[PDB]
This record gives sequence, C-alpha cells and structure tokens, in this order.
Amino acid sequence: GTKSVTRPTRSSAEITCDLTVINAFYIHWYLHQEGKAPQRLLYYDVSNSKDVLESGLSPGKYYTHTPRRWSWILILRNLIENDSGVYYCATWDRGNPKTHYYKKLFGSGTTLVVTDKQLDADVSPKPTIFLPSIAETKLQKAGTYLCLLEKFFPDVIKIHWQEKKSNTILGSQEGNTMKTNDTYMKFSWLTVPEKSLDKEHRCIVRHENNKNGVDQEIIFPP
Amino acid sequence: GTKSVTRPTRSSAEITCDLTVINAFYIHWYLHQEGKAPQRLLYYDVSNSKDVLESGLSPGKYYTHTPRRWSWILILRNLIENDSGVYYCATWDRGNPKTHYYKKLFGSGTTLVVTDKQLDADVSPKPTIFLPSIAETKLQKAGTYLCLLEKFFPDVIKIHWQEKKSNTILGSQEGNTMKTNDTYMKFSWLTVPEKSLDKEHRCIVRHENNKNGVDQEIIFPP
Amino acid sequence: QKVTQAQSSVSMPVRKAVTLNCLYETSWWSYYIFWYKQLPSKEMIFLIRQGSDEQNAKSGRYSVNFKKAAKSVALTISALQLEDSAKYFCALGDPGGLNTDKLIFGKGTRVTVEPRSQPHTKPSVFVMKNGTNVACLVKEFYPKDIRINLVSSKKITEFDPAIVISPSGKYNAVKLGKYEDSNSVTCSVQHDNKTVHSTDFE
Amino acid sequence: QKVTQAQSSVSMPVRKAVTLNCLYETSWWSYYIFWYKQLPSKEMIFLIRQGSDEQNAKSGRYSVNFKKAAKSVALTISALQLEDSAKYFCALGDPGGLNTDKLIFGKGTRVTVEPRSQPHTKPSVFVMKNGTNVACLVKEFYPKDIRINLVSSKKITEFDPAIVISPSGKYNAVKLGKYEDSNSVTCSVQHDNKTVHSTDFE
Amino acid sequence: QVQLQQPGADLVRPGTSVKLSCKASGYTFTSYWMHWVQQRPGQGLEWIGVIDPSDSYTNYNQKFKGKATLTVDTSSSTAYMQLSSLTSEDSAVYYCARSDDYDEGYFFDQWGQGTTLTV
Amino acid sequence: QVQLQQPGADLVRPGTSVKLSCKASGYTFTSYWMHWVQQRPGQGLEWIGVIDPSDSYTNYNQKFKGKATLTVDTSSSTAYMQLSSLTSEDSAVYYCARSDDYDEGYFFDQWGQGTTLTV
Amino acid sequence: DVVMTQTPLTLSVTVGQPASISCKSSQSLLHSNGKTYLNWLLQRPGQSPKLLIYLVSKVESGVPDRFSGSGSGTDFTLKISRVEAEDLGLYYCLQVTHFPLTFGAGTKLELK
Amino acid sequence: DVVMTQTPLTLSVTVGQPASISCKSSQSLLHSNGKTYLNWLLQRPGQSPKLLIYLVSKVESGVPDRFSGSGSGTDFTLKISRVEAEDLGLYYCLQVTHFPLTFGAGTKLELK
Ligand SMILES: *[C@@H]1O[C@H](CO)[C@@H](O[C@@H]2O[C@H](CO)[C@@H](O)[C@H](O)[C@H]2NC(C)=O)[C@H](O)[C@H]1NC(C)=O
Ligand SMILES: *[C@@H]1O[C@H](CO)[C@@H](O[C@@H]2O[C@H](CO)[C@@H](O)[C@H](O)[C@H]2NC(C)=O)[C@H](O)[C@H]1NC(C)=O
Ligand SMILES: *[C@@H]1O[C@H](CO)[C@@H](O)[C@H](O)[C@H]1NC(C)=O
Ligand SMILES: *[C@@H]1O[C@H](CO)[C@@H](O)[C@H](O)[C@H]1NC(C)=O
Ligand SMILES: *[C@@H]1O[C@H](CO)[C@@H](O)[C@H](O)[C@H]1NC(C)=O
Ligand SMILES: *[C@@H]1O[C@H](CO)[C@@H](O)[C@H](O)[C@H]1NC(C)=O
Repeated sequence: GTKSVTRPTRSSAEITCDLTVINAFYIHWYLHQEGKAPQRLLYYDVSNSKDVLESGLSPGKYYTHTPRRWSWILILRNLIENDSGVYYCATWDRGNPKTHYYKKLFGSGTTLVVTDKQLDADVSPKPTIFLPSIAETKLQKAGTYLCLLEKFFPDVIKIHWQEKKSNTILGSQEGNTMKTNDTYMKFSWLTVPEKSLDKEHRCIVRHENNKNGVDQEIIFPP
Repeated sequence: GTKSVTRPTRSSAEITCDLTVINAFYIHWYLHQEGKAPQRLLYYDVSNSKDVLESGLSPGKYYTHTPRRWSWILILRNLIENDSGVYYCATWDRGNPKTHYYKKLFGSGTTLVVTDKQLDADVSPKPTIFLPSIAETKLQKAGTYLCLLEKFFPDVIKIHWQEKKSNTILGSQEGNTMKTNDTYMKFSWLTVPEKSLDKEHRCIVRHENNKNGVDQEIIFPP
Repeated sequence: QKVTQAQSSVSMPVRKAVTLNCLYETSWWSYYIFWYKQLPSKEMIFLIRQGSDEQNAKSGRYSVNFKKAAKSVALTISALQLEDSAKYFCALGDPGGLNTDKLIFGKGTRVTVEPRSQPHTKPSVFVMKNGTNVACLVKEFYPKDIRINLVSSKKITEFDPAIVISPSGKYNAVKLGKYEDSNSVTCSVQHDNKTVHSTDFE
Repeated sequence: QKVTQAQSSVSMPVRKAVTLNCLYETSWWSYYIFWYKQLPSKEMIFLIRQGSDEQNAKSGRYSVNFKKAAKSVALTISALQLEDSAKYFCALGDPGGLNTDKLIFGKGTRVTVEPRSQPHTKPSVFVMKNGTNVACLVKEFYPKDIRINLVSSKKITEFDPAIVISPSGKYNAVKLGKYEDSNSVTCSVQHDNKTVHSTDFE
Repeated sequence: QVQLQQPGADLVRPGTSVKLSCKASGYTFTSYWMHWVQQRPGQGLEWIGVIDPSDSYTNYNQKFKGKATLTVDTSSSTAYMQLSSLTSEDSAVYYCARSDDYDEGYFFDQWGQGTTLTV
Repeated sequence: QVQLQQPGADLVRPGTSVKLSCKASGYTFTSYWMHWVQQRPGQGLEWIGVIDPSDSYTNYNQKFKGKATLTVDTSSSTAYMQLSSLTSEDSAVYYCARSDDYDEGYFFDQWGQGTTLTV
Repeated sequence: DVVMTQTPLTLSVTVGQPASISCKSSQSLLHSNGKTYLNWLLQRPGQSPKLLIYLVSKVESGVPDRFSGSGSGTDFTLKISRVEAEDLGLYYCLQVTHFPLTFGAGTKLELK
Repeated sequence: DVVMTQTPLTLSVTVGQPASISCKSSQSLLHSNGKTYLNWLLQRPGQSPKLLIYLVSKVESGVPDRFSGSGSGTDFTLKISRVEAEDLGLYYCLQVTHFPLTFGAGTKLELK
C-alpha cells in the first residue's frame, strides 16, 4: 500500500491512513525525514473529534479529515521544502488475552515530496528494455532479461516481474536508484532457466506519476 | 449543480464550492437555514491559506480544504441537528471597465441535512407511474402522463421530463413535496398534444440517495 | 447593522407591478444595498445594487426607491413574468473597497405571480389509476376556489390536492389518494357553484 | 527522554548473529523499550518489546540484553536470513496505560547481510544492448572486489556498477553505459587478479 | 385619436389559408387586449378569440379552435389571424375590437371597419 | 562420538535414478557442511558437491551439475543425493564428509564408510 | 355553456315611446371578482357596431341620456326613454364573465 | 580452472628414511579471507580416507608427529621424517580456496 505524493510549494497535500482498525480511540501521526529519527507530529481523538498538536507547532497547518467511518486523512497546508519525508498513521492496541499492550500498530507509510512543480515536465517512467544475449544461453543455458526505466522524478518506484499471470512472481535482483540530472533512473533484471523462455514476462512498474494513473506493463519477447 | 448531503450526528460532512472563478483572493461561506436570514460563517484567505471565523464560533469545527488549484471544500466536524441548512460559496469580484464592484458572485448552494442516520433504511425514490386516461384523449385530444415518486427521505429532488432525448425538454407542472411519516413523496405530470404520443417519455429524477449514485430514468409507454 | 423585511408573502397578477419593502439600521457613512433572488432551486442571483451616494438606479424591470434620509429602500418589479415566483432577499453591504466585507441579509419575502384576472372556465375532470393509487385530474379552471372530492368506500390515505398554474394561463389541479377499489372511485368538482363529475365526458 | 543509536551501518554474514546497541536517557520510573524494523519499502514492523520490570525477554530469533541499571539495551539477532537487510529503530515508550503516550525513536542503524564466507568463483561475463545503451553483466563471483571496464571510444555517459546478492548465494553485477558504437564495445573484468573478457565465451 | 382599421375586403378560393390584419394606432397598443369577432351575413355576432399582445396570450372559441390562429407583431403594432381549411361556410365579416384590463371595467372601446371575407 | 555411516553397497540397473543417504550422529548436524565426493575404481577422489543444512545451500561440480541433486532432512539429520541418467561410467565409491565454517579453518573432519554404487 | 336569450327579438316602436329590451342568461353573471359584466351593443346597419352600455348600469361617453340599463341575477334590461330615428338597428346583450363570450340572439328595432 | 599436480606420484621408500611429496597449483591458493587452504589427505587402501594435514601447516589430532607440511605461493610439500609400515597408501593434496574443489593426482607410497 506504499505510495508517494508530490506537491508544489504553498499547495495542500493529502496523506491517507492505511490502517483498517475498528473502534479506535486515538490516531497518531509520525513524520520520518531522511537521516533523522521518526517523530510524532499530532494525534487525533475520535471520541471528541479533535486533533492535538505537539508543542512547538503552528496551529492551522495540519488536519485529520475523516471522510467516512474508520477512515482518516491528514491534510497539510502551506507546503514548503521541509515538509517532505514519510508519514505513518499509527495507533496503540487495547486489550489482549494476556494484557501485554505489546505493540503500536503502524501504517504502510506514504512518502511526500515537495518541489517547485512549476517547471516540471512529464516525468513518467520511460522503459527501454533489453533482450537476452544469445551467447549467454549458448553455454549457461539461461536468459537474463533487463527492464530499464529512466527519466522519472518521484524516486518511489516498485518494479516486480510477474511473467504472464500475476500468480507467477519471480525473484528479480534490482539496482539502486541513480540520479541523472534532476530526474532518476533504475534498472532490474531476471534470470530464467531453459523452461521459462517459452513464455512472456512483464516488469510491472508501479509509480505515482505513471501515465493513466495506473501501473505500467511491459511485455517481453519469448 | 444543486445537491444535498445527508450525514449522521458526530460525523463529518463535505460541501463543494461550485464557483469556477480564477485568481480569487477570498472565499466566503454563507449558511441559510429555514425561516432565517442568510449569515456568513467564515472566509478563507487563499493568499496566506488561512480561514477566519466570525466572532462567536468555536474553533476546530470548520475548515476550507483546497484539494486542487481553484477548488474549495468546506469540512464540518461534530455534526448536530442545528448544522442543517443550505451552504453557499461566495466571492466578491475585483475590477471592471467601469469600477462598479457591482455584485458578489454566489455559488449554486448545497443542502445539508443532519439526521440520526442509524435507523435509516433504503430511502431511494420508488416510482409508481400512471398511464393516460383514454377518455381524456377521446375528446380533449391529448395525453397527461403522471410520474409518481414516493418514500424518499432527502426532499431535495429534481424531476424533469426529457421525452426520448435530452434535447427535448418539456415543461411539466409539479406538485409540492408531501411528507408521509418520516419520508417524503412527490408527483409530476406532463400534457402532450396529439403529435407526441408516438414517442416515449422519461421523468429523469435526480436525487442524492438514488440507487447506483446516478439519476434514475423511467421509460413511459407511447 | 440590522436589516428587516416586513412582508412575509406577496401575490401579484402577471404583467402588473409589485413593491417589496426593506427596513434597515446602519452606522457607517457610505454603504451599499443589494437585492438577491433565490429560485426554488436554491440559486442566489444578483438583481440590483443601489449606490448610497447615487440617484435611484434602474436596471431592467427592477427599480429601487431610495432616499438618503429615508433609511428604507423598496424594490419595484414591473411587468411581472411567471418565473418571478421566488424568494427576495434584501442585503446591506459595508463599503466594498475591502474584500473581507460581508453582506447582511434580511429574512426575505416571497413573491408569487398568479394568472391575470380572467373570465371563469369550466374545468375538465379525468381519472387515472395504476394500482391502488388513484389520481383525479382537473384542467383549465381560472377561479382557484375548487373542492375535489373522491367518492369511494375504503379510503386508506388521502393527500391534499396540488393546484398549479398552467402554460395556458389557467389552473391545473391533481389529487392523489389510496383506494382498495381502484375502479369504483368517482370524482366530483364543486367549482363556481357548478358540479362536474368524471363520467360526464366518458 | 532521548534515545541515540551509536552504529550507522552494520554488515554480517548469513547464519551468523549480530548485535545492535541502543543508548537512552529517561526520567520515569517504569518505561518500555520497543524495536522496530523498516524494510526498503518503508513498512515499520514490530520486532520485540522488553518489560522494564521483567527479565530479558526472547521472541523468536530476536533477544534483548537489558539490565535495569545499565540504561542501555542491545538487540541480538541470531541466524540472520537474507531478508533482514533493513533499518532498525530503537524506541523508548512511556507507560502504556494511557493512549496519548508516544514512542521516541533513535536515528536507527542499518543492517546488511552479505553471503557467507565462500570460496572464490570465476564470474561469467556477457553483454546486452538495445539502442545506444550497453549493459555489461557479470555473474556468480563471490569476492566483492571487482572492476568492470567497458572499452569503447565514444563514452557519452557512465553509471556506477550495481552489485547485488543472488539467490544462488553469490554476487551479480550489472554496469550500464551510453555508447554511440553499440556493437564496438568490449567488457573486461579484473576479478581476483584474473582477467575475463566478454568474447571468451562466444 | 384611437383608430383601428382593417382591409376593406378579400376574395380567396376555397381550401386556401388566409391572413387578416388589424392595424391599430393612437393608443398604448400593449395595455389593451385585441378581440376578433365574426359576423355571418344576416346573423348576430360570434366571438372568435382574444389575444393579449404584452404576453401574447391567446384564447380561442371552442368551435373555431384550430381553424383560427391569432398572432401579434408588437414592433409594427399589428394583430393577425390565420384562417385554415377555408370552406363555403367560412365567409363572413370579421372585426377587431379593443378591450380593457377586466379588473376596472371591461368593454369594447372601439371597432374597425371589418373585412368581408368571401370564398 | 561423531559418526557418519552410509549404506554398504547398492546394485541398480542402468537408466534408473538412485538415492544415496548419509546418516550423521553425535554432533551439531546444522553447524557443519556436508561434502559428497566420488572415487572411481583405480583413480583419485573427485569432488561431487556440498550442501549446507541450515540454509540448505547447495553447490555442485560443473561436470556433475544436474546429474546429482543434494537434499537434507534436518528433522532426521540425513543428507541424500539423487543420481539421474545412470550409465556404465556412473559406478564408483561415493563418500560423505563433514566440513567447517571456512572462516576458522576448513577441513574434512570425518568420513563415512561410503557406498560402492554399481550399475 | 353560457347562452343568452333576448325576449322580444324585434321591436317596431314609434318615435317618442319608451321601450324595454330584456335578455336572460342560463347562469349568473356575477363574477367572483366582484362585478357583473353585460355589454349592450348597438349595430347600425352598414357600419361597425358601437358600444352603448357597459357594466350593466354605466353608459359609454358620447351616447345620449335616453339609453339606460338595469337588472341583476340572471335577467337584465335595456331601456330607451325616448326613441328617435338614430336608434334603429340591432341590439346585442353580450356576456363576458364566462370565457366562451356568448353573444345574444339580436333585437331588431323598427318603426310603425 | 584450478588443477593440482603432484610431482613424484609414486614413492617406494624404505623404513626410517624421511621423504617429501610436493604438489603445485596453477593459481595461488591465498584466499582473500587471509588464509591458504591445502589439505593433505591419506587414503589407506580398503578403508575411508583420513585427514592428515589441514591449513598447510597444522596437523589433525591423533596423528603422529612425523608428518609435517610446508610451502606457500603455488607450491607445497608434505614431509615424513620417519616412514613406518602404517604410512603406506595414497596421498592427496586438496585445494578448497576455489569452488571446483579440485583434487590431486594421487601419490602412492610403497616400500623397497
Ligand atoms: C528495445 O527497446 C524498444 C523500445 O521499448 C522495444 O520496442 C518495443 O517492442 C515491444 C515488443 O513487444 C513493443 O510492444 C513496444 O511497443 C516497443 N516499444 C517501442 C517501439 O517504443 C524493443 O523490443 C527492444 N528490443 C529488444 C527487446 O530486443
Ligand atoms: C404501473 O406502474 C408499474 C410499476 O412501475 C409499471 O410497470 C413498469 O412498466 C415498465 C414499462 O416499460 C417496465 O419497464 C417497468 O419495469 C415496470 N416496473 C415494475 C414492474 O415495477 C406499469 O407500467 C404502470 N402502468 C402503466 C404505466 O399503465
Ligand atoms: C544534464 O543535462 C545537460 C543538458 O545540457 C547535460 O549537459 C549534462 O551532462 C547532464 N548531466 C547529467 C549528470 O546527466
Ligand atoms: C405511518 O405508518 C404507520 C405504520 O403503523 C401507520 O399506522 C400510519 O398511519 C402512517 N402515518 C402516515 C402519516 O402515513
Ligand atoms: C348555484 O347553486 C344552487 C344550488 O342550490 C342552484 O340553485 C343555483 O341555480 C346555482 N346557480 C348557478 C348560476 O349555477
Ligand atoms: C596475478 O597477476 C599477475 C599480473 O602480473 C601475474 O603475474 C600473476 O601470475 C597472477 N597470479 C595469479 C595467481 O593469477
């Protein structure tokens, strides 16, 4: 359920709470920047429907929308560069057969990026796939596909290979994101045995700024 | 663009701003109850992104979400019976070839109803249409259809007749809403000349709690 | 500032003129007065704005009778149409140089436009039925005074008749009822001292 | 309260055990200490909670070395898998009887699991190309020390090689470059003092 | 002086739709209705219809309904009748007259010269 | 005392896949690898493969790759080899041996009795 | 509907003799507005008809004082105190309270 | 790949005479870990082989002190200070630093 949200300066941002808990009483929100410890920003009381901010924060900046029953959304105003990070929706758990109070259930986390977002062009990932080398299958008796993606601004990208149908999840090693100018680039590969080249493989890449608002799908030759 | 929003007590409600104005500077919100004068509740400054409440209102009750550029939404917490009414999104206009400052542009208005909404059953309108009387067309040479709707809780209902295609809008007299127990009932009629009975007519009823979340459509015999 | 509108319901014939009052008390030196119309579909539409320091402005069919020392402005609507049946709100506005300034509205009056004074017409009576529901239809009678009576034996529920204006300029009435004997009902209209039955046309 | 984690990056072989420190200063009488794991997909997963008044609790492969007067708790992970490469956060928690109580986290350490100490393996080198882009693939070499060199004439842009662990337990490397002469490139691997060329297998 | 005048006469073949006019001048053309009335040779008057020019609101006799259509040109201050399905019996003297507001006294103030429509 | 024993002998027809076992006892079966090595009659030893029971991580000789599959039953503390496509040349004495962690000294601590697989 | 009926439907009356013409209606002409409508119209042969009496009692301007109107309910009557040579022609009692706007049968005035 | 080579590949040595068996490798056996691996294994005919020398220099417990190991780089040598009747059999120098795990050709010990 991971996701990213990119917004310009002075705009407003929405961050969804992935918790499906029921009859909760408080909903805490945590910010995790880069290189810094996670820290709580606020906590929303649903018994009285009021959000309490940690000391040192300017009122009128956050909000905990509750569009439905047991569904929460954090709303940020006056976005500036510092607002970027990861946002977690968390809550304690009440009761147990053995009263441990063991954990604090944490959400899936949503990345937020704040940019200028006025000179930004279309930054959807553009795939430039690779074909297996015949010399490689000549002796090693295997094929190594390579799904290359380039020129995407939000680095939060999920690439996984599903062969032809979703039930066939194949382990695929993947390199780290590489920064090219203002955008980012990535590449993944998959090694398949002799009894795999008879099918078609897809590197189903999920990205926020992807075209059509849905995850892409790149068919490979057999 | 008129609409109605029904919500239970202690829930939260969203009211959309129908204004399509551009480069606005302030957005005022007006409440109009029944039997009482319209009164302004708050005004949102978009230059600094801050909503100012009229004196005498508890902070933490309203909010002016701005999900996109030039799109505003009012959010209400802790809904109680008194919160019902009509909400208008309004704004002054700046500049003119002759500096009149003539008007204050007003929105389409959205009705808000606050109920218990726990014992509420399915309250979508249920049509029980009527057929023209043969005796009526025997001498008067005309037909009078009658589209009856009954058992709907939100009284904000829009019934208009479109014949077969939307371009054919027919004037149709309509009776006032009648309260039956906890629900409401309505009926409309249309008189058509001799050169109209060869087609089919629809009483396209728009209602918030209508099934499938879209306006109904009732075909009539020729 | 405080704005009160005296009238609660006004009814006028078509092609005539009507006048709606608006009393108000203020404190500023220069102000403004606006008039707004609310349709049955809840749509506030601007009508006229009268400059306090200006003369009696006229805009289309709407005029304002304003005097600086009067502290009371009335709106005159000339040549009333049939779509002017609405709710009229009188709003007082602070100097519009700023953008925070709000309009303070009154309780608002209601305007209805009845058909012009017309000669009497005998209405035509018909009956429609689909299921236990029964509809009595009365067409083209000018005098509003009417008494639709449904004669049957097992009236379960009854609804007050709905009387509306027609595009022809006369009145159409429809009365809805719930009856077990759908085909055993009769309609009687006591209009203009004369009796009309539903079977007089069959 | 303030929690600091000394380590910034830790690397351990598979099937071994690792220990991560957590220093902290508090003021309350009774507290709690939790350990959380953040995957590369940004998912905080609960690992263990150690009762302050309780003994050294053990949960699965995770253990805590806690002493009441130590004011420092260390997490010992035994039998490291390959999916344990993550970011480990140490959190101090106020008495959980209330629901407003928050967890204060540290900067968090990072854990990486390299393949176990293995004998050397000669890697296999191949070249892929689609357009001006060129990919050099090196397979199944245990010693991380490697230097992939692409020999050509019109190198426009170059990317640092990506070296990853394989399901077989060894290393796979891929280097990507931009070359006008796509078919005129060669690959050289200087691994374990030995030289491997891409054409040695064709 | 208020004055309404009509074409003196008209001769058409049966089965042809005809158009009659009533030019009015010397008064507020809008504030008064316009009543068309027929007169068969050797018989009394018979009311045809009434047209209100301000709202263009028209009412017709039951017998003459559909046969006669009343229209108004407010720019030229004229009132026209369209006669359809002309036959032998549809020959008579047609008259246009001016009425009042029906609330402060109704009357036929003035009459034109009429037109003897013959088939 | 640490002890690994194997079936004494085995006789199968050519073309039939065979299964060999190496029962181990008297030590921590997990902490030490298991090396299978073949010995042709009248020739030196030839390494077949290695299996790590904790992670079940297996490596095979290039020549014997595919022919021999190594598996482990940790519950019963056993190590098995599957031999495929048996032919005339695939008859030899097969041995299982115990190794160490490769970081503090590698060696072949103990050996079984072996099994003389004949086709 | 509403139909008028003129009783004498002819009157050969010499000069100087007052005369009365009565007409009756099937239904009352008292409008719900608060007035009754009955127009006594005079048609001189060869020219357009001219209105003599409106609103039953009142008289159109430019008309001699001899003409008068009376009646109520469903029966009305026009009276001519003095009959002259210019009163000859036709007379109609016209009812406008009901929309069909029925005209009277017609009373012809003659001389002996 | 890596292949070992045993030089004498036979040794008919009488009792009491020290002997040396040398074996060489195509590539250096110095592991990047920081150790070199070369196991001197003794196979007594009729039974399973037993490990004599591990890590080139060290000696497995339960083995007489006569056996010793030396060498470095790509060349190593096992030494027997005193040759007895229980040393007869076969000897292998085994290299484990490279995964193919190549075995030696085999040195047969005999007597005159
Ligand atoms: C090299 O990359 C190009 C660009 O993606 C590949 O062309 C695609 O081929 C697939 C084959 O199924 C088509 O569906 C796509 O529409 C093509 N994309 C284009 C033309 O932009 C090409 O196949 C790659 N070469 C390989 C894999 O050998
Ligand atoms: C009386 O009302 C019923 C109930 O709506 C009408 O039945 C509908 O008939 C239309 C004909 O096109 C069907 O499409 C609908 O599905 C029917 N609705 C039902 C069965 O619930 C019936 O037509 C009406 N009688 C008339 C108009 O004479
Ligand atoms: C960025 O793009 C510019 C375009 O002029 C190019 O010169 C430069 O080399 C690029 N830099 C990188 C790091 O890709
Ligand atoms: C409301 O429903 C109840 C059901 O028992 C019925 O008795 C009653 O008459 C209904 N009232 C109205 C006003 O419809
Ligand atoms: C009015 O109704 C009464 C009922 O008794 C009847 O006598 C009278 O004639 C009616 N009048 C008209 C004008 O229909
Ligand atoms: C190491 O590389 C050098 C390069 O000069 C070469 O001389 C030497 O033989 C190499 N050693 C091995 C073991 O490959």
